[PDB]
Amino acid sequence: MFYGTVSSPDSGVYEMKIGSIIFQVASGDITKEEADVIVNSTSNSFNLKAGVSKAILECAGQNVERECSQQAQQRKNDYIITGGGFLRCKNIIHVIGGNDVKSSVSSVLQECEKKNYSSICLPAIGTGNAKQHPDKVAEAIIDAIEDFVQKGSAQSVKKVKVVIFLPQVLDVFYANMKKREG
Ligand SMILES: CNC(=O)Nc1cccc(-c2ccnc(C)n2)c1
Ligand SMILES: [Cl-]
Ligand SMILES: [Cl-]
Repeated sequence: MFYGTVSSPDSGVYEMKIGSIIFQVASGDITKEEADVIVNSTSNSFNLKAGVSKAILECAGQNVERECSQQAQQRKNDYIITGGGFLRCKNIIHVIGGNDVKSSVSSVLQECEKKNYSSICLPAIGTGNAKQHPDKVAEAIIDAIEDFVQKGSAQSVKKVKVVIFLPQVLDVFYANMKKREG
């Protein structure tokens, strides 16, 4: 009831509509992207510096690292929202890589509607240090977006892009898109 056709608008980029949202995947360095929100896949202490989290915390800078540790000591958080630091975004949302990926993406979408944001960029959450399987992660990310659209919750959010470090993981996302296509 929601899926459009899969195509390639630019070299190495693949896209399809999911209701009112354009869903895109590409390989590359997420720290070079511009979006209202960039997502970090981190540990339950919000201080992982390995895999994509290393690059995100290094490029964001020490004020963002300090925001993370300040919030982590205040309460038990499922995820935290910080400034963008020196990344090209308005906020970073730091999710726990080992948590249920569908739940994490649903939370990101809801927080972006609360701020009237239009664009999101995320990694293949959980496929690094957490060692969740890439097929299960792709299925969960796309299921979260489908549920958000089905409930009529997409109003401000218009574009969700997954920028993936390993080309072999991109291939798994593309196959999942083709399974769903209208
Ligand atoms: C959430 N997925 C990952 O963390 N995946 C993953 C796997 C292997 C390496 C990297 C990575 C990314 C940027 N910088 C560096 C030094 N390493 C990322
Ligand atoms: Cl991870
Ligand atoms: Cl990734």
